[PDB]
Amino acid sequence: APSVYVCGFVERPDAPPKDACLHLDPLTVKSQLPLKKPLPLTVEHLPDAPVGSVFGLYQSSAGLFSAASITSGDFLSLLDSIYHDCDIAQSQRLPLPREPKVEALHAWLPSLSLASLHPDIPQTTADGGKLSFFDHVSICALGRRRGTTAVYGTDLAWVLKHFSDLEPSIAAQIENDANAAKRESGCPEDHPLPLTKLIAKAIDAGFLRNRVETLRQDRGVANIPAESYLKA
Amino acid sequence: APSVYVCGFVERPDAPPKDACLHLDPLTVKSQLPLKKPLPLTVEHLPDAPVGSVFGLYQSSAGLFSAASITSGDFLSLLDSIYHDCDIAQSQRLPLPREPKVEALHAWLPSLSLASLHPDIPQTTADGGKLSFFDHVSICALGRRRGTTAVYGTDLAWVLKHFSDLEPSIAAQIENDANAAKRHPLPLTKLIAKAIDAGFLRNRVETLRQDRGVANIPAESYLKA
Amino acid sequence: APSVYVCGFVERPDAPPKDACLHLDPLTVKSQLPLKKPLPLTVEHLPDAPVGSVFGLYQSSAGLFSAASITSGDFLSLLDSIYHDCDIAQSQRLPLPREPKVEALHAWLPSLSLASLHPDIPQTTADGGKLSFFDHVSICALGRRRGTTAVYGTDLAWVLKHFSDLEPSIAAQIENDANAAKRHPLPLTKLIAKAIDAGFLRNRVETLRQDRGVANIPAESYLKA
Amino acid sequence: APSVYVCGFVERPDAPPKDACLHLDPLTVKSQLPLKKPLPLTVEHLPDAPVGSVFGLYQSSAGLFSAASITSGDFLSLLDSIYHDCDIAQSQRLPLPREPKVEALHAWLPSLSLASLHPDIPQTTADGGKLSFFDHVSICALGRRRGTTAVYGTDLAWVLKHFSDLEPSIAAQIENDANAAKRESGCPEDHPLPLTKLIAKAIDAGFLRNRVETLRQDRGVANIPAESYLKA
Repeated sequence: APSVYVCGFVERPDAPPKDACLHLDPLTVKSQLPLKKPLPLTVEHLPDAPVGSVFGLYQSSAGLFSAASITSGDFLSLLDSIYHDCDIAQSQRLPLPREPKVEALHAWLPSLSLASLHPDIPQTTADGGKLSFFDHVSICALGRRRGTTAVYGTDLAWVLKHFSDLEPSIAAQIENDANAAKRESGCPEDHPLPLTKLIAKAIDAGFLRNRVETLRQDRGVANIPAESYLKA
Repeated sequence: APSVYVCGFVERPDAPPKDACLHLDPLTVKSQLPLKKPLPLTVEHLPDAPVGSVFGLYQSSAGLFSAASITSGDFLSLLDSIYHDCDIAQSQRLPLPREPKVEALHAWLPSLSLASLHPDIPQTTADGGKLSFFDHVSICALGRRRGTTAVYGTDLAWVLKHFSDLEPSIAAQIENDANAAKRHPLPLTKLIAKAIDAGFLRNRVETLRQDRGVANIPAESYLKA
Repeated sequence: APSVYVCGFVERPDAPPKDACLHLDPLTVKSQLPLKKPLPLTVEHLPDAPVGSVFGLYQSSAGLFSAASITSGDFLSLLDSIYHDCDIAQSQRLPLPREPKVEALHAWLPSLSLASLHPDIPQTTADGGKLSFFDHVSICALGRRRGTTAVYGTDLAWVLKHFSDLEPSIAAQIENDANAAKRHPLPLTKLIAKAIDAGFLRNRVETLRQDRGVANIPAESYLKA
Repeated sequence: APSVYVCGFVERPDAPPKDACLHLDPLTVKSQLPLKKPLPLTVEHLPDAPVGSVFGLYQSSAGLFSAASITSGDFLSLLDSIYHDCDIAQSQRLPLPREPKVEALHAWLPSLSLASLHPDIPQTTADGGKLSFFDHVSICALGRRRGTTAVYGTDLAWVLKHFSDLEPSIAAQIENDANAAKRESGCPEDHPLPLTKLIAKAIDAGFLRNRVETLRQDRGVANIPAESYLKA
């Protein structure tokens, strides 16, 4: 029962996209405030591809930060299989110990994507701020917002070190929401895993012009160390 | 359930290699000659991913041409599944009549790859040529050779038209080897990994573009690039 | 007319390569496994110079061992001719009972060479190993691998003794595959050319010496070096 | 009916071997004087391997020089076959036009060897000089006397240029003994060619320690140009 940790910024201001839809109203953000209830961690925005859970989102002079964990046994073993059948997972940008499941995560699903729904149609303004509801964070081939590139690890301590622009105050407390959430029960065999839906999602990621060069800028924007397990 | 045809040039002299091992020797070419028995059609070179069979290879003033057919029911239904879940497959570059299985093939495994078995040490420069054994052609993300951009379809007539520079003489006869010939689940995990690798290639889409231009296939085709 | 046995190590871990392609992968090793059908025994790798057949290959704490047999009458009489015209064959390094055909083999084609067919592009690192197909073993002037110095003889019992470090378990069983198995002119011009090439090698004799020392064969053997 | 030319020194004083047998008494030499009758040109001292004829031997401040020609049609075509089946013949030390038959000669039979018989037993002294009879010159893998390395060509003009230590007086006249001998009739199918005997002779040439390094010194000793068709 060993689990991975997914961390990174789902949205950064110093990495603002030209699209205004992506813009998140900091008002709705601080409205959803802390840990009401965790958020579903899915693979490529697939509701049938839940692999873990987001146990907190936080703000920084850098941007919104998301901390989650992958607890899907059948998915954790998939990254295992996938690893020795993927030259891209195996080879490393920079020499580092052989880390199966995580090196696969970095080749398969590099970025983070925060999706929100909107009661849309009835429109709102939480006495200052337009309504939206955080429903899930997904691991993807490339998030829409820049600097969304993640980091995978066995311990937040090490996983959070990569983000030097992360106010120690957040990191200090975030290390606790992890132990706190560790009370979660057990939910194996929840949806095998849409291998077919996942392959399709992997196919879409074959037609991304300048993706590796964009994942480069993302690790730099997140100011993550150039000696990371990332592939770009 | 019917079968799909894969056609295209595995090697085009008009679109050369930058290195030496990716060169073909007319020696081995006229050596392998027409058909011996069918040739295994695999996916990303996976011996356990056989989806059809190559029923002939031919020469042209333009290059080497490969004609194959996909008959694996389990794979034919996979391009089915895959299609309503693949935005790149669903969306067309130009307006053309929707084509599930085919649209998927072009986004998933667009190119062709000709693999040959070679000796450890120079074994038989049969002073008629260098030695190599053609063992299979695979459908992949992007061939290492150029003009490799393949064409998928239901009927060869239409499938073979996409090739201008191809001589009618071969196409006319090739349409017969098909009727003549008419006489491993699929390690999805291994296939995904192969698809992951494709996610880390530089200029793939832009390279697939130059390929359909070099292989002389119209813009009005089902090439996702 | 009888047949001659060729034995020796085609590869010895205790006597390593200076390069990468001359490495063997235990993967392909346990893949090819015992026998499938006999293996063609050729001369200097000439497909048109088949003189016998390899009836088994085995592993040892010391390396890979090859057991073959020569049965070509036209070649058996050639070592006959060749002997009374080859001063190097006639003259022995140490006093031993005259042996025409054999003395010739040791001066003409002393070493063993294991050739394998490899894919054009990485084809099947069967995640159990790298892919290679053993197509034949050839007798040559001086193998590219070390400890390759082979041993020729009339009876395996004696032929297999020359190998100290070889386990009795394999030799005992190998003597049976021989009885079990017991159930192209010869392009002299191409052979001469091959012999000419051997005339232009640096340290051949001195290299063949280190080979019999590394393959653990006695000084009291029929090795011309 | 195109023929090759074999030239070089069969014996040089500046390249004297330690063996005294090899020593040729200059007295018997000038005794055999010029062109009595040509000498048989054989392959590896094989009486059954006649491939041409020696049409003159000459002396120099350098040493005894031998000029011969290969007229064996069935042997001339053998060097042809042999050529494209011999990587050593094909490859060149230094880039030069593709010359089949001759490039094969240089890889197969580099040196020259002058053999003489001796009435031996009755002993003689041609009023100054011990009796010996020149019976043939053979082309071999390596002659016993140093600097015996030959040169093959279609015209003596070019073939003789290689030996700058060759008194023009000799060369000038030697170019004539060639036209003179060109009266010789025709003797095809004289002895197929002991392919078996030739292979054996080729096998012996596999156990020559430091042969390529000795063929080097020979081209230097003969002061032949380093841009020659020779292989060493």
